Parts: sequence; C-alpha cells; structure tokens
Amino acid sequence: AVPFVEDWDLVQTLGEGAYGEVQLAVNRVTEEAVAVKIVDMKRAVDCPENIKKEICINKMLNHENVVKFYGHRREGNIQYLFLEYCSGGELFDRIEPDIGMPEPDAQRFFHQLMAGVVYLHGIGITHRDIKPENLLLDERDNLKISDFGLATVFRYNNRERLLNKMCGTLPYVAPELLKRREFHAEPVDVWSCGIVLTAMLAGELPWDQPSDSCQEYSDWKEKKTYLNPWKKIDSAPLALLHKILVENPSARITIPDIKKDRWYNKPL
Ligand SMILES: O=c1[nH]nc2cc(CO)c3ccc(-c4ccc[nH]4)cc3n12
Repeated sequence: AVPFVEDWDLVQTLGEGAYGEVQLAVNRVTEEAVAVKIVDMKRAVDCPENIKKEICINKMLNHENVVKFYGHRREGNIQYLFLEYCSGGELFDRIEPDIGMPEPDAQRFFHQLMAGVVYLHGIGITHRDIKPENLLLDERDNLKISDFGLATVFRYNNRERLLNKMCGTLPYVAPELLKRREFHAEPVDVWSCGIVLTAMLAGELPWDQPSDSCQEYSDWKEKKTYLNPWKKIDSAPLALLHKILVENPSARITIPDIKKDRWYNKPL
C-alpha cells in the first residue's frame, strides 16, 4: 500500500481481528482517521473465501450501532479492509476487572447492543462472536458492533436456516453449541449478550464454558447467585440474566421480551 502509506500514517496497532490486525491510519493532510484491517490471506487456504464473505456481509450493513465499512482492496496476498475508527475504544476497557462499571452505563450500552443486534438479526445476519472486545465505542460513547469475520446469514429473505458451526469465544458461547448438532442463530447471540451484560455489571466472566463438566456453570444452573460474579449483581439486572442465560434455547428470552424486562426499562 505504498501510495496510501505516503499520505497516511499507520500510527499504531488498535488490535486483533478474527482474520487480521487492525491499525489506526491518519491522513497526514486532512487528519482523518480510519481503521485499516490487514489480512494475510496466506495464513489459511480458505482465507480468501472467508475474507470475501466478511467483505460481502459488511456491504450489507448500515446502522448507528454497527462499525461503518468504507471499502477494501487487495494487494498481492494481503487484503485491506477500511473501517470506522471508533475513538472510544473497546467496551472491554470500560470494564474494571472484578468490579464492572456503573449500572446506568451498563444499561445504556446494553440498550445500544440490543439495537445493533436487532438490526443485524432483522437483515438475517448473526455476528457469532459478541464480546466486549468486539463492541467498540465512538467519540460520544455510542456502541458499535465490530468484526464480521465469523458472521453468517441465518435467514434468506423470510426463510431461516439452522446453523451448526462451533465458533465464537468459549466463555461467551451458548450451551447448545456444545450440545446440539444444529441450532437457531438468534438465541446464541442473545446468550453472548447476556455474558457481556454479566461482564459489564461484575467485571468477571461467570464460567470457562457452559458445559456439563464446568462447575461454575452447574452452580448457575443450581441458582447459586450468592457466588461470584452473581452476588455482585443487583437482583433487577440479575432477573434479566436469569431469563437470558437459560440453557434451553427454545425457552430463552427473545429480544422483543428483553425489551419488556423491568431492569431493561428501569430509570437509573
Ligand atoms: O476503530 C476501530 N475499527 N475497528 C476496530 C477494531 C478493533 C479491534 O477490536 C479496535 C480495537 C481498539 C480500537 C481503539 C482503541 C482505542 C481507540 N480505538 C479501535 C478498533 N477498531
């Protein structure tokens, strides 16, 4: 990207994406900032197809709680994706370890998270890796869903399909990914949003994984909310978490009903 880097300072690394590292690029003349995701397609034989899909999905998106996609180009074996620079950083860094953040801040972010996910689901897209590292903040602390490297289409027009791919980040994945050969897309994203809410409120992930052998998950199934992280969480948001972190995805709360939840609507 020699002409580009003559005019744009690749100032620093912002982070890792599913398929590559993301850099802050600043135009020397205009000082416009853009995020440049740099993907080495030689790292996997299926990387070209995979990054092509991320690009394709990105072209479908336009929402205030989704990271803007500006464009892309290839040079040799490297794919460059040009994305909104979200100057508020990752939601992850608003979460004080073992403490979380103030409840009003968690609620606001959660509302914005719901808005983004509703939008994605409405266009038939599931993100599949919702976590604080993939939720960015703009200059006014508006939440933006980031990184569609693991995203896929679960509804073609008005026809849903079941998914089967075990992907995502283990502490955030729904138990059906470890239990059912096929499953519905939307409840998996709802579950990860519940784990994000948990992390925001208590600064602590509740379990390594929602599997039968994970004691911390068994403790939750057994309603032991007198243990961490749950004992740090007020009963109101905890009541919502009780509805989101339901093992049977068919019994799990849907987003329309999350919007009816008492804590969701609570003036703080
Ligand atoms: O601005 C962006 N666009 N895409 C991304 C992707 C990541 C990786 O999570 C990313 C990570 C961090 C930051 C940031 C940190 C501080 C201010 N901003 C921006 C990011 N970022």
